[PDB]
Amino acid sequence: AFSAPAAYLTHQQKVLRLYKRALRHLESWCVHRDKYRYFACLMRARFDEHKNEKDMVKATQLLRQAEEEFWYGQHPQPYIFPESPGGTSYERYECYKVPEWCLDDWHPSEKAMYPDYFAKREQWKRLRRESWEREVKQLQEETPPGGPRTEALPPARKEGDLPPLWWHIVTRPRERPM
Amino acid sequence: MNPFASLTLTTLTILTIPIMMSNSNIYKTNLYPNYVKTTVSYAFTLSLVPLLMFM
Amino acid sequence: GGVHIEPRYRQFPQLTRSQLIQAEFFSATMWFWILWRFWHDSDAVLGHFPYPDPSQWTDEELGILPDDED
Amino acid sequence: YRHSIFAVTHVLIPVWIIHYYLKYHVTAKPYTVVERKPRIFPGDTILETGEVIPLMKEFPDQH
Amino acid sequence: SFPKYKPSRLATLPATLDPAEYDISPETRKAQAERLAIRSRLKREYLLQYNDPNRLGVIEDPALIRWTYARSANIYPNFRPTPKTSLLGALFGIGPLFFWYYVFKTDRDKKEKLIQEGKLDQTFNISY
Amino acid sequence: MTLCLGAITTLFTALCAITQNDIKKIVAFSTSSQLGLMMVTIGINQPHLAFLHICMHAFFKAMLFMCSGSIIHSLNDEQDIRKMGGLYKAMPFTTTALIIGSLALTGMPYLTGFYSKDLIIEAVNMSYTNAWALLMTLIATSLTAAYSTRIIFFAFLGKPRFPPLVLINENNPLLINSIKRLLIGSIFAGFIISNNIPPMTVPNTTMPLYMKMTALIVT
Amino acid sequence: SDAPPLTLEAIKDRVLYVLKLYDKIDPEKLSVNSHFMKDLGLDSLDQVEIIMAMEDEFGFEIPDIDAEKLMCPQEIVDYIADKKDVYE
Amino acid sequence: QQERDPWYDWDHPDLRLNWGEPIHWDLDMYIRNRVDTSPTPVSWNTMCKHLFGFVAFMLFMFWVGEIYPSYQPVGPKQYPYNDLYLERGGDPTKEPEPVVHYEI
Amino acid sequence: MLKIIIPTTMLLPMTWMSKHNMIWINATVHSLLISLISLSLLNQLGENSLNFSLTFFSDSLSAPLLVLTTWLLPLMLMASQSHLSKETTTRKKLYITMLILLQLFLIMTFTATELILFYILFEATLVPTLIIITRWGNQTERLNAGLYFLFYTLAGSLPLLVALVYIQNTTGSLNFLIIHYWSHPLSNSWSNIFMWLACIMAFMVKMPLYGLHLWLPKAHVEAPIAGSMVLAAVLLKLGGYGMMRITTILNPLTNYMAYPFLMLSMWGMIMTSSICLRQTDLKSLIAYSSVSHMALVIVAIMIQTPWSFMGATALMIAHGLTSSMLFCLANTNYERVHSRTMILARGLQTLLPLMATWWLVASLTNLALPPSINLIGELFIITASFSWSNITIILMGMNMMITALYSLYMLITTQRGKYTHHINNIKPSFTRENALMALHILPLLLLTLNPKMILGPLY
Amino acid sequence: EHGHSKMELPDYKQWKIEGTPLETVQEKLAARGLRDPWGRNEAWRYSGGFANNVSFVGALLKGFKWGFAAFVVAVGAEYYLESQ
Amino acid sequence: GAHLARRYLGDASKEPDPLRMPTFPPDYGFPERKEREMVATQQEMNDAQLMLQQRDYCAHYLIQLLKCKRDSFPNFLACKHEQHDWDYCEHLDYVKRMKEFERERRLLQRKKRREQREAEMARG
Amino acid sequence: PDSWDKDVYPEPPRRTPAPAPQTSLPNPVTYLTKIFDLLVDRPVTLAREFIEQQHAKNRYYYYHREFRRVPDITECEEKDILCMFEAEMQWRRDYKVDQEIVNIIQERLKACQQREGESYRQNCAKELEQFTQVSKAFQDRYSDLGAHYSARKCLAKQKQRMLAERKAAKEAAAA
Ligand SMILES: CCCCCCCCCCCCCCCCC[C@@H](O)O[C@H](CO[C@H](O)CCCCCCCCCCCCCCC)COP(=O)(O)OCC[N+](C)(C)C
Ligand SMILES: CCCCCCCC/C=C\CCCCCCCC(=O)O[C@H](COC(=O)CCCCCCC/C=C/CCCCCCCC)COP(=O)(O)OCCN
Ligand SMILES: CCCCCCCCCCCC(=O)SCCNC(=O)CCNC(=O)[C@H](O)C(C)(C)COP(=O)(O)O
Repeated sequence: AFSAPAAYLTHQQKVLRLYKRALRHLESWCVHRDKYRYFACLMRARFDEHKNEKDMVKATQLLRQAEEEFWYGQHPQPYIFPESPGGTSYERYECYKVPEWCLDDWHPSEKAMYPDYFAKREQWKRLRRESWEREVKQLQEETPPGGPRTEALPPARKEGDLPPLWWHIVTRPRERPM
Repeated sequence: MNPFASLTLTTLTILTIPIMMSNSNIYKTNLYPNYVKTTVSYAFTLSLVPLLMFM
Repeated sequence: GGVHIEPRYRQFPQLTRSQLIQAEFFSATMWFWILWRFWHDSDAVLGHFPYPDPSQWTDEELGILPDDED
Repeated sequence: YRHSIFAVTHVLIPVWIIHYYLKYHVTAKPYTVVERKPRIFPGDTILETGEVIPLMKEFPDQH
Repeated sequence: SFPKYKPSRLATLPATLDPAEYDISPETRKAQAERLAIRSRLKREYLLQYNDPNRLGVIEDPALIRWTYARSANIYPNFRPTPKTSLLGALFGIGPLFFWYYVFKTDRDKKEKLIQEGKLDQTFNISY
Repeated sequence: MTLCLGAITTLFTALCAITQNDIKKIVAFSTSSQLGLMMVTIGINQPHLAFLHICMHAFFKAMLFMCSGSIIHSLNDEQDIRKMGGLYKAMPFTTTALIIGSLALTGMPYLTGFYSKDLIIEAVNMSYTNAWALLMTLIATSLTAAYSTRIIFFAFLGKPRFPPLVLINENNPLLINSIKRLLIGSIFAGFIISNNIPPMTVPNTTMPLYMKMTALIVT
Repeated sequence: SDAPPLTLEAIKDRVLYVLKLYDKIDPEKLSVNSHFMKDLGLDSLDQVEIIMAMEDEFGFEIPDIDAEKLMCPQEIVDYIADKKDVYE
Repeated sequence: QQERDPWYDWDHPDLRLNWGEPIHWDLDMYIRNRVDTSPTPVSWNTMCKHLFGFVAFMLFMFWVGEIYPSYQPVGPKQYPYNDLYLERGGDPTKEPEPVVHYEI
Repeated sequence: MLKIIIPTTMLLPMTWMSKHNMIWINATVHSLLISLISLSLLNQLGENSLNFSLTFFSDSLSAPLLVLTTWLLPLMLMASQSHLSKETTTRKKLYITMLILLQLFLIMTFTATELILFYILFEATLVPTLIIITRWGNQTERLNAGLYFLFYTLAGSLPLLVALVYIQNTTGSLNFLIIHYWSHPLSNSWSNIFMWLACIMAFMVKMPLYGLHLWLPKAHVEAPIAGSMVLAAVLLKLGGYGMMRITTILNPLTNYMAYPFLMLSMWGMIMTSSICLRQTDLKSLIAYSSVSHMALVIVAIMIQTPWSFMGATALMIAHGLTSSMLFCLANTNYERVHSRTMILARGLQTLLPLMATWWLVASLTNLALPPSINLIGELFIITASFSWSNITIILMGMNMMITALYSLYMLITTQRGKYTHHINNIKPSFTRENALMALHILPLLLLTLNPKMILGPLY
Repeated sequence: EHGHSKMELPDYKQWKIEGTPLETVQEKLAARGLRDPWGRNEAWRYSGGFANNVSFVGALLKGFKWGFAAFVVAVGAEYYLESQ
Repeated sequence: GAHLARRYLGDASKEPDPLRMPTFPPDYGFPERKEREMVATQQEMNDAQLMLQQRDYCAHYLIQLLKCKRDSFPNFLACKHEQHDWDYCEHLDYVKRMKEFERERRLLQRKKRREQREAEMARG
Repeated sequence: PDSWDKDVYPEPPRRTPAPAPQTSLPNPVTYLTKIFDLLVDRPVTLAREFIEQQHAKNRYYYYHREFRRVPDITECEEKDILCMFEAEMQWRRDYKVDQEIVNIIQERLKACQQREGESYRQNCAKELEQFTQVSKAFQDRYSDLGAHYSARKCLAKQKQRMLAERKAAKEAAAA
């Protein structure tokens, strides 16, 4: 989510992802805590018998057959956290997220209420106004010729500088705005 | 005379009053849910009478 | 609308005597009602009129002639 | 007091309005309100006529 | 020795079951790197156009306009009468019409015959 | 057609419900199974009995959903039963309410559900109808008992399995009063209604002893 | 809900609490800034097991791309706080 | 587009779409609110066979049970007044054939 | 009838003599006054008609259409007030002149005691609409659209004129009263077949009939908001009014000449309802929904039963109102997005809640929710078709389902979901737009109280 | 009014495998040569008020005793009141 | 069920098909032929307007039960003797139906045995 | 009420049983009825009395319109537009009157269905036969004319029906 993706996933990453998926579906299968702990230790052991495999052409055949086994017993109704992309409350509060720029359209009668918040709002707007002009130059000078290769942005390197393209990340509405 | 029809229509019509009041000031306060709950309870109590008459 | 109950973090949550006594009372009334209805109205589960046996009926009442009259 | 005023402005007034509307406008036209005729059982007496309804024929009562 | 998963049109094949996500070659890695590079270029362009405080409008997406034009206003200029196109058009534009015409004509012929001969029990059929 | 549709509906929905893990989905499939049973009742030419079952099902199924919602709210918006553990003692009022509702659902004698479902079973057993539909109805009742057992066992009997931050709380007068009214309903309303309405169908006065207890035995 | 607004101190306390119940880590040697494979000599599988244990502890699951680079208790705390929008 | 990565920071999180990337011809068919081709735990052919086999078996068994119904060892119910001729249809000016019921 | 025609004519000098900053107020106020005056025609009688003079007469089929036409103009003025702000005073006066001329032509067309005058005004309505479409249209395709909107129509109606004069050479008159009283059957002959075709194809093309509807999406998409309003609301009903007026002489030939058109309409309703499901444009979706509803009305007219006529009239009125409101909502969205694409603007109920409510009500009205007059016409036509043939319901039923689908689809894609992040020019809805929405929607819910006002002469 | 009382976390050393079914898991894992490192983290589920469990039949018969006593006293009162 | 199993697994002819019952004259059994007695007349039974399915030989007890329910409304469980009498009369009616079933079954069995004996005698 | 003619819309004598309290337990129905009278019927009755006495001070009448009889289409010339017009209007008025007659019969049938309760199948025979006769006559009169119905089309339908009846009678009588 917050981290930029890479061009490809290494064997280590695929092994870790398979291990996590297997553990999650095992705890979905093994409802109780003691049974899950026993079978998770057993599956970690059976996953550990081939840690020190040296040749890559044989270690890729082990994970390839492990992905054929996981699919067969993958518990077609797994446990999903409520806020996860499959959970029951995934995007429940997504309609309560109102953008900050909407406050620019408030009537002056409504802006009479909450004066300190709006004063801080022009303060933030001015800060962004100078920061963006700095960041355009910083990102233009730091980019390699021909365009970026990965969508990872550099931080701020001077004293008064701010990280390039920061306005829409720090001004997230909230997790539960209302 | 004939309380049965009057009460049977009255429960249905008093189920409708909060819908009309939804444009009033009470809809903008926190007393609206309690208002609707009290309206429903009163409607149930009123409608208990035609059931007794039929029984 | 209730009383102040604190989170526990791996301990048993606080329980007020009111909810426990209310749940126990409601379960007791349920079981008492079941027993009272079973005692006073027991035919609702077992029946009141016995099921007659077709084989016990004699041919006199069933209009059966000894296979010679007709 | 809150329930007292609620029962007047939300129950009593609708009852009055509907009773007036049904008694003096709805029933002013024929067949608007039709009532299923009351059940009649042996031994009953009709208020309009006053004659008694004949009873049953004393069927043999045994258990 | 487990039963094998058979992908279908409406139930595709999982990424972890792809037999092409293992036999990795340097050409595949180069292709992935180029894909990430162009994706990052587009993302950087969008983010530069998105965080600008002087912008007070909609960021025009060439892909969306191109998709709409392709779906709407480009179908005819690339149309060519071919046996497949001709047969499909004739079927989908003629066959249902004659099918429904035949069905309704048969039903109404039966109804009219039953009217003429006289056993249909048209009682209470006042409003038509 | 109505009988066959009701039988297939109740059987399929009960079979789906027996193996689900979301409490709301299981209660929804229970509602669908009850609707299928009522459609079977319509198919065997007993409309008034179907209406009676509507009236009782309203009470106890509404209270079952209310208890499920109380559990979900007290458990930080969690619906899956794999993360529901020991709630028999941690939150007792909802436990006893759901136990009463499940007993009423399964047609336990002299409850709101017995006075309708028991008559449904007796009527469907003594009717010149489809035998396959009768078998499907019996299996559906057994499966109803089975997933009620599943709900109770997986939500109230085992050790706790939720996140360590315990926030269980039932001490709110609105919840308690709303649940208790439906408790009183699901306990007494069946008897009151059955004894307070005029008879609208002929009774099955005589009954084979095994056939009389068939619903209880299968449950 | 009536859920209290968890703070940075609470998050750090819960993170350390989960870490200390993991007997493979010495309770008297672990610190908030302790690294996993360097300061504690752990393995990647142990790292993902800690990630999942914290996932169950806090009731939300971290994506793998973000989980595979959370290497210190302090940055795990900071990630959770950023996810939950914690003020102080 | 339901099976796209839900954890990547898309420019259109609801649609799982990115700014600039070529849009699929049938995008409006695949908008997470319509048909999705996400892989299933069970193969499509096996699900199809199981579903239609279950439906066909249920229909066939319903037909079989219709052929072989279930009833009780009883005769038909008897109604006194000429099988309720007057109360079922009426027509009192025909005087139908009387039916008498055999008391046993 | 002159008490309404004369004020419509006097609207032109008042507009041309008004101040450069007061034309809209005068036009709106006097158009509303004219609509109030025209409300008097709604008092129809079960007897023959309101025969004002030898040239103009009013019936209970013409009266609701006249009232709707008079009521439409203020709504069009309010809708066009926005996008004509930077327009010169002379060109704004020309636009208002075109609108007033179109209303005058429609008003004279809907009375039209004589058939040749009816045809002349029927084609006179074509010029101001073409000028509006081709002149004040934003996109480059408008010209082509205008061409289509012209030629199709003329291709339909040029034979009709000949047929018309031919009738007057045989019958001797084209007055609708004399035509109705002196009606004689058409024998089964090739000449009568071609006369039937000439009379019917003129009004089939403008309704439009499936297969002749290609001009309609172009004309509605490329026209300005007022043009879309007048095309969807009133200009589509000219074909239905003409068919109900002219089918009095085509019997009994229609009993077997309506089969191709009945089949075409009953399949084109399904085809266009399915087309609405996959559309990348809001205006095209609304246009195809209009095509489906008009195909249903064509089916009703071809059935030729009293319930068919009642349902056809009610459906025409309700569809005109609903389509006008939907086009207004789409234009309000477009004026902020400037793209006219369904998926670019999303999650608008978070930003504009009252506009979301208006969208919901318009979608429900299009979805034919009881007890709206939309469903009154729908059910009347459905029952009439069922009497015509018990199988038609199947098709009809499918259409209904599909209708609801795309309607809610239009409601869900545009209003529900997450808002588009890079669109920050969504200003709060003006009082003008909300007033326009209310003036569109309140007459529908008030007419559902008194359906007989729009049920036609066969009520 | 909210629940702000500064709740403190309990001591982490009280959580033990003893008296829990995790003992059996540890024995079965050691019989093969393995250990479960996360055993104590789930000890709280078997330590406090969650230590005692109830059977399904015991759960069903929640208020059997009080209901039976009420039924007995009611039937006794009915017997002693009718006989007069 | 036993009858269903015997009919669907043995011979169908020996046991009746409940749709066509009865298949033998009522006077075949005994000649006295006592008729069933109804105590509820046309007019009173119509006035009670019970139900078409409730207008059977058990009508008088149902009428009495309805009358006692109407008379003592507030205490609904007041009249239980009348309900028991109606239930007993329905039970007797069902027993009569079962007796008819068994009588028809035994008449058919006797007819089959007589036909078999006649065929065996004629064969020789 | 004397507002409508009792003969056009008949009702039975409406006999009701007398109360027969078996026990001494006071029912809630009678108490609720009495209290409902007390605080509902009295204010409504007073308001109606006030409105009626206000109405009596201003009494004025409205009249039912009577229409003279005009020659029918059967005695109208082929091209006499005025006589054809008058006959057409008279036929339309008669058609509306026939529709309202059918409406009255349907209302009586529905009232019988509701009032008779469970025995509606037996006690509503007369109304059913009346409705059947009226519906058959109305279908013979006006059915299948079409949207563009007229006096001439109905006359042609009647002439065709009479021709068919005459042919059938001539065939049967001479047989
Ligand atoms: C494209 C978008 C829609 C536009 C409109 C489409 C609808 C137009 C169709 C017009 C109605 C049908 C045309 C002809 C109807 C005549 C009746 C015919 O169909 O029935 C048979 C007639 O058979 C044949 O149709 C005869 C004519 C055959 C030659 C005509 C060409 C047919 C196909 C042409 C398709 C071209 C369509 C596009 C035109 C530009 C029965 O034969 P018969 O009972 O003995 O004679 C009937 C006529 N009588 C009684 C006067 C003597
Ligand atoms: C959007 C495109 C639509 C285009 C129009 C489609 C309809 C075209 C129908 C024909 C148009 C002209 C019809 C003539 C008008 C009626 C006049 C009439 O009926 O008089 C006939 C004349 O009949 C004709 O002349 C008809 C000849 C047709 C000539 C033009 C042919 C146009 C194309 C014909 C095929 C199209 C039909 C289907 C079109 C489908 C829609 C595209 C009798 O003449 P008399 O000599 O007086 O009597 C004979 C006994 N003494
Ligand atoms: C209920 C569903 C059940 C699903 C079962 C699925 C199958 C389970 C059995 C899997 C079989 C295998 O082990 S398949 C074995 C795959 N091949 C290898 O593991 C060789 C090299 N391993 C690595 O490099 C790793 O990264 C490692 C060194 C381990 C850690 O690295 P770190 O130090 O950087 O953490």
